[PDB]
Amino acid sequence: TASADSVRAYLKQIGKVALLNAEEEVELAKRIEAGLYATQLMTELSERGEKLPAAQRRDMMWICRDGDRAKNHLLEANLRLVVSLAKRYTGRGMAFLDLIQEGNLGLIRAVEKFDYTKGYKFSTYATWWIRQAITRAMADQARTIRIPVHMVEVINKLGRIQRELLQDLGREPTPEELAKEMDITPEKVLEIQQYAREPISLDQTISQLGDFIEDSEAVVAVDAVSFTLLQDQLQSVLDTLSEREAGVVRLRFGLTDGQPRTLDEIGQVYGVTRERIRQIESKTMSKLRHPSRSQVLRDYL
Amino acid sequence: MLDVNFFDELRIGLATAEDIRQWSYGEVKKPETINYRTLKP
Amino acid sequence: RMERVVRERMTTQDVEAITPQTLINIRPVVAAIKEFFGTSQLSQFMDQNNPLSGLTHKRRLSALGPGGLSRERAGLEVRDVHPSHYGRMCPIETPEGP
Amino acid sequence: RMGHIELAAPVTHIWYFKGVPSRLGYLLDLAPKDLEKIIYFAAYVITSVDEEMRHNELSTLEAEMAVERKAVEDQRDGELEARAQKLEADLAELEAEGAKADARRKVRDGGEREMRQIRDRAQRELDRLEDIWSTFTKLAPKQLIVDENLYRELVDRYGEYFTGAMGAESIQKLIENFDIDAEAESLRDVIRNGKGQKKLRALKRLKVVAAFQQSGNSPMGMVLDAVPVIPPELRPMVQLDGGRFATSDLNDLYRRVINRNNRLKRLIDLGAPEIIVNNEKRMLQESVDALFDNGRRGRPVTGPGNRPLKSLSDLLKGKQGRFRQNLLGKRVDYSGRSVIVVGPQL
Amino acid sequence: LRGSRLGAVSYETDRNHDLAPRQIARYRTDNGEEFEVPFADDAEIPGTWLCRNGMEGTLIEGDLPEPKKVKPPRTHWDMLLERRSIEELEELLKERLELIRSRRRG
DNA sequence: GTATTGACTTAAAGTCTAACCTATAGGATACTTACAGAGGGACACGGCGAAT
RNA sequence: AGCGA
DNA sequence: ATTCGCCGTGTCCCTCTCGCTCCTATAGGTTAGACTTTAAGTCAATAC
Repeated sequence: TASADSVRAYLKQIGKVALLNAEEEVELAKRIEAGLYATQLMTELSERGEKLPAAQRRDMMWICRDGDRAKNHLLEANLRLVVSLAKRYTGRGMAFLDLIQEGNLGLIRAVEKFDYTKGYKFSTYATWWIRQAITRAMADQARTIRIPVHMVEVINKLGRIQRELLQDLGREPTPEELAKEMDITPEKVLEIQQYAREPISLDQTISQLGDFIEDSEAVVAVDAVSFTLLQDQLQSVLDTLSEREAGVVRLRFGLTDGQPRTLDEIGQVYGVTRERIRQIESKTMSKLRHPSRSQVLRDYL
Repeated sequence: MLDVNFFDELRIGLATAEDIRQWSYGEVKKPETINYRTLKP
Repeated sequence: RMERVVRERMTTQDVEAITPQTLINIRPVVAAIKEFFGTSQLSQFMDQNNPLSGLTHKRRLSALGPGGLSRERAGLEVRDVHPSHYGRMCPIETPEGP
Repeated sequence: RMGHIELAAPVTHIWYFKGVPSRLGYLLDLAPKDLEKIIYFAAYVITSVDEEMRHNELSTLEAEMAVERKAVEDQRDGELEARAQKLEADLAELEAEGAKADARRKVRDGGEREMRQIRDRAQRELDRLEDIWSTFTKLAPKQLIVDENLYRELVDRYGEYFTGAMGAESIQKLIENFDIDAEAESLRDVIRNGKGQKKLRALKRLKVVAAFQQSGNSPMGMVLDAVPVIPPELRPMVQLDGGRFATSDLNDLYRRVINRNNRLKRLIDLGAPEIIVNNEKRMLQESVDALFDNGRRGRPVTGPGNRPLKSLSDLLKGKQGRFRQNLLGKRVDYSGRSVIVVGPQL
Repeated sequence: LRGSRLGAVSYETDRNHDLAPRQIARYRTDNGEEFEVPFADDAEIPGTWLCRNGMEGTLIEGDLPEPKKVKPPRTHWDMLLERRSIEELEELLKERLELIRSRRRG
């Protein structure tokens, strides 16, 4: 047998309960609405309300539990509608079961927000609610990257237009062609193509691509020691100059803590004015541009 | 986690839920990876 | 594949309104041809380092392929030279590798 | 750095369920064929029993069953009386006119056959009642129950006396209520005194039982409540030059589990029927089993191009596991190669 | 054929010489669990924080600025009341009440 | 060389408005069961026969 | 996917 | 019919190395974009 198919097991499961008709649906809807109002009234009467008479409390609690019963009965009734609807979409989505469950969520929404006084079979409203929920969940859970609904819709419209034009014309149209067809810009079309891209799988057969994936962002393995020696040389050169000049440069360019101190802060910490320090900075940088202080640093670019 | 060549035993063992949620640094609860537009997690 | 699509829409499409232009789909046919010529272990890259190699890569017989025996199943049994090869398949030339 | 996912419903680990020999099967003394039906929500399991309460409400409910079967016999002798009146009507309408000797009694045979099949109906339903009563009398804990209708009747008429549940949480409850020490000593007695298949099975099981007893290992970890998540650089999405992203094929599985867990959480918050909730728990189970070893139980979860996905188990199994690809050799820095020539003057 | 990550090499090795002076804050969870998170001198401690466990945790020092609940979720009660009326639902309740009455005691 | 004051332009924020993405809810005729489309050694789950 | 020892 | 001893069949992990080339409607968040302010950097002259 090898009965490990949850699909067939679930179908066999949902085949147990019988399908219903319009008057039965009206009865169930009335029962659920009455049960909900009963629970609401009992909560209201439990808080600063009234000591519910034993018999009244009893039969209204019965009404509540029976409303829940009817809700569940209806959901069991229309599971088959869910599967029948879900069949069309499968082929471009996830596990069938996921779509079925989204359909069930749409059903509980529909049975929550159904009205019987309009005198209609429940099937249509159920259908629309189901489809809305399925499409929403499919979109939210389609790709490893998330693409919100309106952009999903324009992507689908672009795809349908391109496919029908391929069927009719026979050639793949152009970005300007799709821009004029969809009343949008060619750059927008290009962006929709770009965001339409789906990730490739690191796992493949060729071997796996993961083998040949150079780590362009990684240890350079030479610039590390290069920067170490660089810093050593800068400390040396700064020691060659005056200590005040060296400290001023270190604070100006953040060589001591990584925090770049500016003219007002350095003038404050040296007890002088920012123009004084600007003169200091200009003279020191002019001193540094003199090649004897720069022959040992020129090669570091 | 981080040590030196001090090694005498490699003990495998069946893990427990307290051990798992003590291992972890947070509770992932959303099925998303990267923002499609800015390419940030 | 084309035929399955055609017969599928051959019912859904309304009658007295359709034509082979609206019925036929050439996308899967062109895709099949392209997927054969590219990325198939018989649509081999032309091995032309000398004119003789250009000739000999053609006329080449390969027993491994789709609908064929890969080296996993292509054991020694099929690698010998049955006496029927005389005049039909050279016994000498064959790659020295696996 | 790792993550974890808190599961709204405990889920059984796959290795200790499916890999033959089944470790849960040997720990709980359950057949794998019947344990699959439990952890995949195909059958219920009784995880407790109160023999005293059953023992006295046995008298009370046997009186109730006598009442029920006497009502059944009230219906049955109602059938007898009604068909007897109809049969005397057949008398008055077949032996009171001019008719054929056999055609006047074809209605006789019709009514008698109606009573025969009607008492067949009554007998078969009474036999069903006797069967269910006998099942209740001989019910025990740690026991399997198929026939959802039978289980539903059993619970809603005997909701006490036991905790009958379905799935991973029921297995958790069984492991909770399980003295390893007395059971191990019982297996020790069985291997002390027994013979043949019984002793052989005792050895096979005592293996894992004593394995768990000797260590400080609780068997609670066999069923799972928080599933860890591997650090992201080990399942990276590296972009290729051109925006073609490259996921690691574990992100889709971790998604599947996250989406199904959140769907379960919302369903339980909202209030959903038993069918939907149990189905959701089954999908959560399947998602976790696929995450840990895809292709082990049932159809392997495919990807685009009908390619099976690479779960965690597949990262170690076979020739392409870590135990080989980076342990059968590594590329090394400060290396080179070249063709060689003979160096006779060296 | 190559790839990169949105990361910073920041070739700086390590510095234990100067660490931006920092105290440590603590936000106990709802189940007697404490998960310390360090915070700088210039750090503006939150009233409550997403702790290491995952659930929301409040600072040990007693502040309690206002949990400030958000809009109730759309309850089936909500979508029923926004399209029906109290008197009509009450009439329905009486209908089913008398229904079960007449069913029970006749 | 070192430390100042008074224009004179400049980058870095701060803000206001805003404008443009983005997440969410709903759509009320009828609409009721997925799909399928090698070989070898070894062990464990199970045929065939004598005994009580 | 193809190829050399 | 169960026991114990044989056979028999079905399901599963493993096998050289190295290289090369569908739509609508709301409400809220985000960023963006430009106008305005301010600390900031510069230049010219100067006195000691």
